[PDB]
Amino acid sequence: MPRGLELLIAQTILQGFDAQYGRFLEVTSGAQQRFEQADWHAVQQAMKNRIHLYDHHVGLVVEQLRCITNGQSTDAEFLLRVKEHYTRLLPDYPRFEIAESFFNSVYCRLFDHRSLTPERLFIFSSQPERRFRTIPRPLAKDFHPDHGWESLLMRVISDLPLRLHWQNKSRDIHYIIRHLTETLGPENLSKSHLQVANELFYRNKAAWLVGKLITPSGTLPFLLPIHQTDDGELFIDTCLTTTAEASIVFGFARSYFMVYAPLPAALVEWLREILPGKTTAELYMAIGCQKHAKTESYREYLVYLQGCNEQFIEAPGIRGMVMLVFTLPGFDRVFKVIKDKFAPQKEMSAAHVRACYQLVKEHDRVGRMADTQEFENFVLEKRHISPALMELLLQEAAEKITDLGEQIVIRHLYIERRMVPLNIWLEQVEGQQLRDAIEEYGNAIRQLAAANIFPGDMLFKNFGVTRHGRVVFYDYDEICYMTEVNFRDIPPPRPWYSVSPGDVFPEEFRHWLCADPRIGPLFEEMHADLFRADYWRALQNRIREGHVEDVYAYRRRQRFSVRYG
Amino acid sequence: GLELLIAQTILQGFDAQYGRFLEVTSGAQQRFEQADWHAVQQAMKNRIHLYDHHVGLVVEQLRCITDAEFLLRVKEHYTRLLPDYPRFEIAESFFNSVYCRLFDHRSLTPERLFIFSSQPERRFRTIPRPLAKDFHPDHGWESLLMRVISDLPLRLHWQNKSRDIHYIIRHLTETLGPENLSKSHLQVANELFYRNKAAWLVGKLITPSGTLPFLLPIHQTDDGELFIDTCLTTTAEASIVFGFARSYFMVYAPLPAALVEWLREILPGKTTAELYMAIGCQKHAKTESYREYLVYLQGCNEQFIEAPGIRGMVMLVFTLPGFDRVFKVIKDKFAPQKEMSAAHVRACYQLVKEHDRVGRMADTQEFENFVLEKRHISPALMELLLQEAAEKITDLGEQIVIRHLYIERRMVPLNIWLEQVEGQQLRDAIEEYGNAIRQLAAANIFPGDMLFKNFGVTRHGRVVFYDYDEICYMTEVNFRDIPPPWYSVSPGDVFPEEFRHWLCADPRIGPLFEEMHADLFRADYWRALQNRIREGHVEDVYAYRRRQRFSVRYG
Ligand SMILES: Nc1ncnc2c1ncn2[C@@H]1O[C@H](COP(=O)(O)OP(=O)(O)O)[C@@H](O)[C@H]1O
Ligand SMILES: Nc1ncnc2c1ncn2[C@@H]1O[C@H](COP(=O)(O)OP(=O)(O)O)[C@@H](O)[C@H]1O
Ligand SMILES: Nc1ncnc2c1ncn2[C@@H]1O[C@H](COP(=O)(O)O)[C@@H](O)[C@H]1O
Ligand SMILES: Nc1ncnc2c1ncn2[C@@H]1O[C@H](COP(=O)(O)O)[C@@H](O)[C@H]1O
Ligand SMILES: [Mn+2]
Ligand SMILES: [Mn+2]
Ligand SMILES: [Mn+2]
Ligand SMILES: [Mn+2]
Repeated sequence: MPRGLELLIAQTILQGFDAQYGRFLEVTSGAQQRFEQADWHAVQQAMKNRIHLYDHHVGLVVEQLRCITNGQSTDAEFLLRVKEHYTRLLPDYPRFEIAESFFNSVYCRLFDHRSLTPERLFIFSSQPERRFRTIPRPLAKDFHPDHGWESLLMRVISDLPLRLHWQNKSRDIHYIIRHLTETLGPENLSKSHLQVANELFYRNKAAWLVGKLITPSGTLPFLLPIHQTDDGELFIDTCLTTTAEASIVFGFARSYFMVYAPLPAALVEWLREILPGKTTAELYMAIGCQKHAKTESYREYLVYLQGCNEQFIEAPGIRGMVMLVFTLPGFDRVFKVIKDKFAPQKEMSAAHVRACYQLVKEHDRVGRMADTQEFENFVLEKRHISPALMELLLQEAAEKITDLGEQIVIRHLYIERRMVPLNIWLEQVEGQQLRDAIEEYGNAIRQLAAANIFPGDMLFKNFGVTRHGRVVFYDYDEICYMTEVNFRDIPPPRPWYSVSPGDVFPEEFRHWLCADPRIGPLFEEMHADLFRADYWRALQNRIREGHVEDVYAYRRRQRFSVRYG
Repeated sequence: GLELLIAQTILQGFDAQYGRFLEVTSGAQQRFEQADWHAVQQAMKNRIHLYDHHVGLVVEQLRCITDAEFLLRVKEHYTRLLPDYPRFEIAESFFNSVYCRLFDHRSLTPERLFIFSSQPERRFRTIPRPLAKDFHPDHGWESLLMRVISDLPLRLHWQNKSRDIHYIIRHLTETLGPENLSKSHLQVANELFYRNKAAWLVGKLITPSGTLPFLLPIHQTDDGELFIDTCLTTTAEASIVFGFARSYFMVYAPLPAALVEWLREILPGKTTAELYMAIGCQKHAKTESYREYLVYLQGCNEQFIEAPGIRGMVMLVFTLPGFDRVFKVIKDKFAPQKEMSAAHVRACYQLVKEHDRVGRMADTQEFENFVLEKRHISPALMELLLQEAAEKITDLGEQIVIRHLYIERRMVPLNIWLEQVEGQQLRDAIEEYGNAIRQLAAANIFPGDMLFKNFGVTRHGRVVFYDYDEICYMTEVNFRDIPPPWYSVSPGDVFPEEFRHWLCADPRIGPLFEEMHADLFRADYWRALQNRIREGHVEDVYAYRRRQRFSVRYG
């Protein structure tokens, strides 16, 4: 059959996705054991492995199509008929939204991400928003405080599958009660109850219980991060009940969660209540469905673009000397394209830059580096581009632009969450907002360093400030691993004094970072360590000794050991 | 008064320089014992840079101390400091380097600096401290080798001393026959030669018929026990271990010239410069190599010519017909295809110079203002020089000056070799070509433009990469599968399937490649290598045929 081939391909693609998501779940399933045996280097390798799964299976499916069709995998009318058959397979399939993403990826491979039209692939979903039926398996369990909250929480902690001893179980329970009472007041507390997700959300050294705390006045997040003693005993480090704290825990600058989710769209829907600020793409990316989040983000971009009456402009701030960065005035994302030629001092390849972006992508981002989404042959309407930006694009990125009459195609760019560059933020805020910004800036350095990321060019212009006031690094092309750096004490005179590649003089940092009397004093007060090579070496040594530094996705004040010790 | 102060400042600088050279070298044992392989790598980078640092310091000292006859008197005072001085040959090199910095490598004459040595050669004298120890088999060879192995200073336990000893006995017996073995002994150098993950015992195997190399490479278990991976007793094998395409050895040598002399008996093919460069005296090797060049030039009766093979589109390459080196100068303008800087090219040569060359990349010696006699230059080459390298040439009447060039050991370009060699020799060449790729890939070097014309074949048949300006790190590359039936490219993209067009177009060669190196056309193979690199693993590299490993030829 000519029609058999069309169906064989459609079933091949869908089979690939069946397997891909099955392997995604199998890797994720192993998060508990990795946590239980504190194999923190297995945890990090698992995040890289799971990140690579989708592209692998897309690749396999494409080579299968290549060998099966013997040429027609490039025929477009053929693959438009495959798409019709594939579309008709989706109404019964549970993960249909991601099945469309997987087909999209296969299509884009076949045609080098060219010729993307709404008829040839699922730029938009082919299925209605008719998915709110009662979930085949409950994804959460209700817990009411019929016998009070002490032995409510003592069942919840009891039902956890974790196979380790608790350091002091009821101590932690009382901590949680203190927080809940101080927050709701005893009367309302006894009226409210929990609905907690049945799967734990794992990240690095933490196992997060994620619930909804439903109260008279409304429903709130309920997050308990579970950590491990150096010995191997479990404790709950805190309790977060604000949407703001939850937004940060599920933040774009953190590694994705490892959470066993056979129906991700259902888990995504359930999370909306406690994450009302997140787009659908952001929620999918928070539970690890990164590639589907890409699909959803291009849709979010299209929605915004068509309803905005603004043009693309260069992003405000200090112009990059390797990246060209533009945005839409009201849009929450930036577009970053690598320049054709970098400043004449700078001897590095565009490929190095791309490699640094991939390094960040599969690293523990530790709440301090933004997630990026790489796009190839991104298409823009000429009419949507500021004349200022269009002139810039053709000066600096000409080799990456091709004309298509009323449109252009950018060969390669990254999409990143938009922030306020810190060099602008520090000119905008005073007193306490300014203190908190410098605290966060220095903490950004420290946490990246302890995670074996040396930021390289640490100037304020290379950090961004989020909606919740957090400082996040985004200039990735001078990153190196901490272990690759040679920290030295005496700064060179500023010829005959020997300095070799990889030499860093933290004492030199104070010249840039304390030049402004509004800022220096504050940096000195809180981050003087950052000017001592011995401090950096200490972090370097702990890293070489295999140690992995704890990271708290919330203020240190909120730790039970702190606010109640 | 200054003239003597200057001579003493320079000589003092060298005293410190070589002292710091030994101290970096001193730490090779501990680095090996604790398998700190990235410490090994950085110590090689550090030690390579030591000399230029100390020259820089001395030059800044001389500058702050603020004629032509003047510096002939500085040189005369310096010369008078040398007759007792033990490492005088390198002291002369160090003076030469200080002079060249002060004078931007201009006006180099035999009177103004030590183009040739000021002292009579001293290989006559008895070494003040023995550098090697004799070992006779009075109680047989089983407990001879257990004496040397026990006497080693290495502080680790052995996987199986007695096995490794038996292994070595098999080799010696199979090589000499039980009779010649009995009237034979070892003279083994007292310092181990450290390189990457190996500690080499280096000896002389003295037989009735003559003297032979005796090399035992000492390796480490993944857990940390010592074993001897083999025993090499041919000069050819020794020449390869000390080859121009391998990293220098780290070997404690208080009298480097004495060690060079001792090394001559084994390794009889190497120039003096090559022996100095094999034990890490890279800058002094440059001095000795310009002397070797001058010697050859005066006795040759031929002119400089463009080097045989495919003309380079970024480098211009010439040589002397009977000479063992090529000169490579960066072109003024590159072919319109290649979008790159002279600075990129210089950077890639610098990458290779301080990289573990892993036996697959040639060492280069950079020269500034290299002076040639016009009468020595072929009219063909002279036209090429002025067409392609005009900005780098200045006229000085009867001579020209090349601003910048690299000198490299000369080989037969592989595209020529493959037209010369057949059957088994041809199989061996393609085996080596693919292994050069593989070994470079595992060392995080992506060769870039891997066509045969960019590799050379050595005197001993080994394939060595020499086109450095398209090198990049494996970790910087994005290996991709080709979309079916053109398609274009994002930064770093490489399509290993495309290799087949170029590398298998010839029916004499392609088939042999598929047989032995089909992996190299599969994106999965390269991606696998990429990951092993990122997951921190460092690939073993054996400076000898895999067959010769004891675990293989005896297990
Ligand atoms: N996530 C972001 N949000 C807002 N602005 C950004 C973001 N990333 C980059 N920019 C802006 O683009 C510029 C260049 O970004 P950067 O990644 O630092 O490129 P380069 O390496 O060329 O300096 C910055 O100075 C800043 O103005
Ligand atoms: N070590 C060498 N031995 C012999 N010939 C060489 C050597 N290095 C370069 N060549 C010759 O010079 C040419 C250009 O060398 P290469 O380094 O590849 O320059 P390019 O980068 O311009 O290709 C080669 O095609 C070959 O003929
Ligand atoms: N240039 C592009 N324009 C719009 N969508 C794209 C583009 N490239 C990839 N995508 C979408 O991103 C998702 C993942 O693609 P890929 O990264 O190719 O696996 C799919 O939904 C694709 O259709
Ligand atoms: N252009 C040159 N011609 C001849 N010899 C040189 C040249 N440049 C450097 N040398 C020699 O190379 C050795 C090291 O020099 P340098 O690279 O300047 O440290 C010294 O013996 C120098 O005399
Ligand atoms: Mn920047
Ligand atoms: Mn940058
Ligand atoms: Mn070449
Ligand atoms: Mn080249």
